[PDB]
Amino acid sequence: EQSICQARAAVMVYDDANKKWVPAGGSTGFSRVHIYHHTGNNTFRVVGRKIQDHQVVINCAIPKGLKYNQATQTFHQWRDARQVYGLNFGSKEDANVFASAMMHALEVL
Amino acid sequence: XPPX
Ligand SMILES: [Br-]
Repeated sequence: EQSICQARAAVMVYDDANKKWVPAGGSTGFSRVHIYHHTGNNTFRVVGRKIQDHQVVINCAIPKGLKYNQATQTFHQWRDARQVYGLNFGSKEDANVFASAMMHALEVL
Repeated sequence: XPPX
């Protein structure tokens, strides 16, 4: 497994019951968010760790056909059956780098 | 997707 891209972002999940975003893992702050590629089965996943204490706040697969939504210039999002993930990037450049890596990953799947 |  190899990191193909990384960006700084505050990782959020959507609390549908209350119609609100909450910090992934319980506390607000920036994480280093990677896309990892695993050879052999050709899989990708997003893995993010809090800069402060290395808490893993996101670890989710990227399936073929995932719909990655660039809601704003610095907030991007996607879903699975259980929850909706959001990345609040530290800059538009961080967001564009991550998005381009994600979209190219979806082309390799 | 939900809004921000
Ligand atoms: Br492969």
